[PDB]
Amino acid sequence: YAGPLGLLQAIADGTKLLFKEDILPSRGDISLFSIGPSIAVISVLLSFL
Amino acid sequence: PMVTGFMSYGQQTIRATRYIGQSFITTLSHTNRLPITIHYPYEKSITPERFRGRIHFEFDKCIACEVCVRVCPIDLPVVDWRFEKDIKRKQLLNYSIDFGVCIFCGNCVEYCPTSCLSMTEEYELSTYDRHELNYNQIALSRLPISIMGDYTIQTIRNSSESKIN
Amino acid sequence: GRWLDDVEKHKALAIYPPHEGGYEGRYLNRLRYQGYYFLDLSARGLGDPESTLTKIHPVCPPSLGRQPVARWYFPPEVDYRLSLLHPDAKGLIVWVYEAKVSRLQVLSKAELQFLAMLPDLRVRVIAECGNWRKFIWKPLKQISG
Amino acid sequence: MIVNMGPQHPSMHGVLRLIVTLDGEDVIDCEPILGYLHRGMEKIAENRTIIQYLPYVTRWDYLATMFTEAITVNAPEFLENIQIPQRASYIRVIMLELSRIASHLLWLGPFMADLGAQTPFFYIFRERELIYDLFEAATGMRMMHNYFRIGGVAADLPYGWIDKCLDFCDYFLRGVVEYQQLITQNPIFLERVEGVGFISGEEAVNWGLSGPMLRASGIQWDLRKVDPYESYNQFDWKVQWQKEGDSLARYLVRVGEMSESIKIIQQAIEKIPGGPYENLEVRRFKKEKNSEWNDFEYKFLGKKPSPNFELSRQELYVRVEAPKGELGIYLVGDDSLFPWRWKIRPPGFINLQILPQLVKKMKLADIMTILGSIDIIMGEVDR
Amino acid sequence: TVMNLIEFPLLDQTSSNSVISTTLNDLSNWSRLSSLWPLLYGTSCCFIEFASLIGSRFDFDRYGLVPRSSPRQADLILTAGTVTMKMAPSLVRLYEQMPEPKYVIAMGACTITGGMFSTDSYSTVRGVDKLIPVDVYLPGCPPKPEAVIDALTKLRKKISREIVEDRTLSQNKKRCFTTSHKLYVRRSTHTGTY
Amino acid sequence: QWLSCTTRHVRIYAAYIDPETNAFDQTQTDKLTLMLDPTEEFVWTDETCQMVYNEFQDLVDHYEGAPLSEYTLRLIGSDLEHYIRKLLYDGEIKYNMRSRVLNFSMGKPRVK
Amino acid sequence: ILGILPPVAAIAFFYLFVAPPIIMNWMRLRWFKRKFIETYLQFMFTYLFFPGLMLWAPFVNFRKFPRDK
Amino acid sequence: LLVSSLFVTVLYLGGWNFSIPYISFFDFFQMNKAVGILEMTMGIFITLT
Repeated sequence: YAGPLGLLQAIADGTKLLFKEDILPSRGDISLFSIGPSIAVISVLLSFL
Repeated sequence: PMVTGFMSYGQQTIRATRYIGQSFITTLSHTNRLPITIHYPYEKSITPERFRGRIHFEFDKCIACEVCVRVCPIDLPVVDWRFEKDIKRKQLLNYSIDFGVCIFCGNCVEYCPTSCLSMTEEYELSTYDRHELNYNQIALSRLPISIMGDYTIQTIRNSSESKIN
Repeated sequence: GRWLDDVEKHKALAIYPPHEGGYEGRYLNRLRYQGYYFLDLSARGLGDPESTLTKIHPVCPPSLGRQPVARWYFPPEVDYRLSLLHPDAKGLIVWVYEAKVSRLQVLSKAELQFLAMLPDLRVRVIAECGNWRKFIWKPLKQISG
Repeated sequence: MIVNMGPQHPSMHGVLRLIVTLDGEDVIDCEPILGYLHRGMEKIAENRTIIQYLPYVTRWDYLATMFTEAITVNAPEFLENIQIPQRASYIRVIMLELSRIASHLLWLGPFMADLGAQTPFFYIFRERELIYDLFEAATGMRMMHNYFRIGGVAADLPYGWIDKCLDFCDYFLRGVVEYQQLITQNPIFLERVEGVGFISGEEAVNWGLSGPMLRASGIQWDLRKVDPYESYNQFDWKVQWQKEGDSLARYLVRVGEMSESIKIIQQAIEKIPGGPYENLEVRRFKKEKNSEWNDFEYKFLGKKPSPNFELSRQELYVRVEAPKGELGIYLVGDDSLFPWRWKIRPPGFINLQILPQLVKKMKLADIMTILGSIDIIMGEVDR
Repeated sequence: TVMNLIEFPLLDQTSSNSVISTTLNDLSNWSRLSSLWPLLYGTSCCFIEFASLIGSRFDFDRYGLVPRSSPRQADLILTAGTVTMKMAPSLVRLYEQMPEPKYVIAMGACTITGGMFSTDSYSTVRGVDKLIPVDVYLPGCPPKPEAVIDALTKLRKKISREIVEDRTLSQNKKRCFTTSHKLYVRRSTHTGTY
Repeated sequence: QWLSCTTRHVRIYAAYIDPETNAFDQTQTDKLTLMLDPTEEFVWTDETCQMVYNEFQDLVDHYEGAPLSEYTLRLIGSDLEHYIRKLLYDGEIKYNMRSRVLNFSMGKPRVK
Repeated sequence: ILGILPPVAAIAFFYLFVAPPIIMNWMRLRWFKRKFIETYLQFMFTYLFFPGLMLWAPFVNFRKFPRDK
Repeated sequence: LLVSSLFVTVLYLGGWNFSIPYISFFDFFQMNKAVGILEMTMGIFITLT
């Protein structure tokens, strides 16, 4: 139902997750919250070299 | 010791493999099986002749037996008779069926005088508010979905309704 | 305005979309910027629709098992919604969602003709019924009878 | 130091709050919080008649889906002796021994999804699909609601029902051994489930437990023998038990019992006085006048059904056992149509009494395995 | 002589937006509706068939319904099973603790009114909308396993009925009031020990 | 802890939260704050809520002698759920009137 | 340099024209009765002709198409 | 997941080698004309599979 098959479903979930009002809980903040997944994503992105 | 370990380290791995590869080649016929599960929403299941859906109301079959409350689990509908002088049976003016507060008991279907309370089977209750459920006499009929009367339906019978094997 | 090609002139039409709705909301989005304001109804449930669009009709509330006659005598939803509407408004865009198949009163095609006069005499109503994969529209008055 | 395991309760049987201490990874003491699903039936049960009260039972009972109506019909029909024919009794036996399956599936499937069997979740639902058609075509919408009236049952099950077991009736037989060869395979299945939450028989009877979870310690306290329930005992059977009582013993005793279900069903369909329903259908047209048919035997209803019937002082108890556990409805025999006081005795309320004493010095994973194997559900607990 | 009339539309609602700035949010909400994820919750007499919605009888996962067992992640929750007075004071926390594009609905006729729990009992809550604002009310006890998919299809259009200016109707204010107490405290009763 | 009757449009918070964020969700629970219907089921002009704010002392000081238990929280919420019903049954307050679902907990309007 | 366009144009257009509308037919024709390795056939191609497979993926446009003048 | 799969195949299997050695795909024909894009797409092909 995401077209013929889910060929657009994946990027559809991506775009949905894009907005989703990031919440940033109280205890702990941008000091380490936004810093967390950056290391995760870079650790595997740089490996593509 | 270690000689017992040097003999059993292959045994543990060979048991692990004899189980893993066996389950793998067994579920091989499952990952590429030839069953077809439930189709799209345009392929609803078959319905035999005993169920309960949207109950129906009448004006020539509810003789004012009035058992309406004495059947539903919470004595749901109203009872209203308003000073008739035809013989002794006061009329049927005020009534409102509300499936939001009826739990499909409707048991009067079995004890009603002349086939008044009956059954159907649809469900497109686009309820945008609770207070929009006044089901009076005839539009309850509406000639419902009629699974066989639709031009986009070919329903094969399920396990207990198809043939054997 | 492809909808505008068949709403302002006709004021009587029915939407024949695929049975998923995932392609029709864009059409409704465009009709909030002329003077058309939404009224979704899901017509199933009401009696003779005249007294549901012109008259003070007692809508019997969902009863609570007890309390013989108790009906709050609900009002209609045309002139009051006009009173809430600004003097700058083209038409009342209304959707009869439960117009279909493919003491109540069956909302038959005669009742839709009688709901096709309030657009003309004294609401821009559009009937609803699922249909072919391509989103189509068709004047329901000619389908009516 | 202590956190709750979540009222959201990422588990099978609904909402369970588990407040537990946590020393980093291992736990020291856990506690359950119950009472969040109060159906309050003990109140309404006095302010109602029987037939208006009939569909109420399979409401807090949707896992068992049938083990609530046995006692709920014992009080109206079995107490005042409105003689239930043996043919309708055999029909009710078919019902009960199919509800045994209705419980075996809706535990083992989710038990498979708790122990570690990740794939077979949808498998057991695909197997169960046929019971849906059966319960629908028999008496009611989906849970077969209102299959028990007072003077018998609602209506004799249709013809395409009884003689038509054969499909699933021989399918599931060859299907059982699938789970038995899968469980002993990949000992990671078995390693995590063995040697956890072990219980003995003396405490199983001292704590008041019941069901196969107790039978798994050589106790064999299976109450499908001790009661002349509707004179069912003409059939033959085989007691299912084990000799450990732990989680793996629970799995063994709850996989070795469902093989008897279709056995009793085969006993019935050919041993029922009417046999199949199409048989009795084609037989009541050649001997319409008079025969054993429609007599004290071969009759669905004995007397008129109606919400009017008086009672004397007779407060009878039945300990009717379900494959989840026992059940009882005691009630002060009152002179009025509806009685003074109602009471229920569910297995879930008599199961978690050991729950905080089960998970001792274990880990969160151990708690997960024990709570998935214990065969527990809400609905029955709160009532 | 109307009782409890509706407030007047304060704005004239007169504006016009560019297509190159509108179709963006249009397709964005299209994805937001065509990629919804369930949130696990189920208690009582109107829940069990939800499980069958994952198998070969009903399969709502065919549309990408990823069942998430966490409030902060998912956006679609089904208040299946009849709710009582309790388990509600922690239920609403779920609705409070998820992103704003929730658009929650109901399920179970015993959750829109409390059908088979509505004679006299101090446990069941009369409907769910007196606890949480939801959109669609689903009948049936048990709810028809197909009607839920039809109501999902129904709600699938409301999101498609949204525009770029509609992404401001989820912003909040604070009617935070300054009022104190004078009473005595009560120590914790749910003591976790055996 | 913060065990409050957080029913729709009735959230008698047993803990101090009248910042944008309480910074602990309780602020040690020493003020017993309250927020009114964040879902905007009713639009508020100050004067209309002034009677509710005045009778808040009638409910927190005039008839309170029991410890900090949700018993008192229901004792408050009961009359709180009917003060609004009275204020609407005489037409002084009205419903949401926004682009939400526009649900009717008390049903549609009437003709008196 | 003159007649170079027909060769590099025809093959590059076929590289993205015929496979996109037919992969959806070969997958809709068999989805539950396939063999152990049959799903391996068209799935790999799902990348190769991808220059056009996405152009007939759900991206397939339903613009209003201003009609003939 | 992707990097692990790619590394295990580029290490324990022939990276962009056919089932017949990679150099041998040229010698048995005595001449090549336009093997550039062919070998590029076939390296994406025989490796990603």
